[PDB]
Amino acid sequence: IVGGYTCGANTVPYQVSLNSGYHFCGGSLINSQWVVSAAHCYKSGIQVRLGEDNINVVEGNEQFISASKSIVHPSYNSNTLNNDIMLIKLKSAASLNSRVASISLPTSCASAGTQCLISGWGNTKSSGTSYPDVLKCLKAPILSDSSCKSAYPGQITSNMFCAGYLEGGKDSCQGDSGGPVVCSGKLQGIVSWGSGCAQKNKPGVYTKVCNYVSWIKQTIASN
Ligand SMILES: NCc1ccccc1
Ligand SMILES: [Ca+2]
Repeated sequence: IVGGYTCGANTVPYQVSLNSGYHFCGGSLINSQWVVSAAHCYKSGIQVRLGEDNINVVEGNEQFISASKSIVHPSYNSNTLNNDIMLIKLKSAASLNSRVASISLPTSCASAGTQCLISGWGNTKSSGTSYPDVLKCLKAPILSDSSCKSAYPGQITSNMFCAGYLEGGKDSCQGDSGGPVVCSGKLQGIVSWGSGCAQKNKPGVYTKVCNYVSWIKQTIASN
């Protein structure tokens, strides 16, 4: 997250870190046994880390649970990033409390102008590299589809939205991928892609979760 603020420990209780020896992507806890992330975060050998603030220090609220099954969306296209969404089943159920909690799936799609919360452990610089150890947060609005398509001609599908600031300075970044965009208490987006971080006229692009609720629910019900 570039241009954000320190969230505070366990203030984003649905945020998970995906770990393969190191943090590599975010995700969101959607019930006691399932996480949603980005398909482009797929790899074998995932441990899901719940209850994290500092990812390099054991602080006392963590739960570390290995994945039993990963399911990339049937229509994920790694060249265009269309359908950039993946479900991860935990080997055992997490213990839910105020500091580790699920986020609800949306009933309706959010409109442009809605303010959302984006969070992650990704790079904090637009030029160069600095990776934080504690969770960072950013408040950002959903942009109109027309602004999004004008920023990224030929690249925005109906399964994507833009959020952020056309003036730059505040954005998600590498290492935030897979993490949540929460608006009005519901999971509306997944950190997906963009051109660089926090550059003028190049806002972040997010997977539009409201298009996937039926697939998510059906998949959970049968796996
Ligand atoms: N600035 C959007 C973004 C998010 C994740 C990875 C790359 C770029
Ligand atoms: Ca920790």
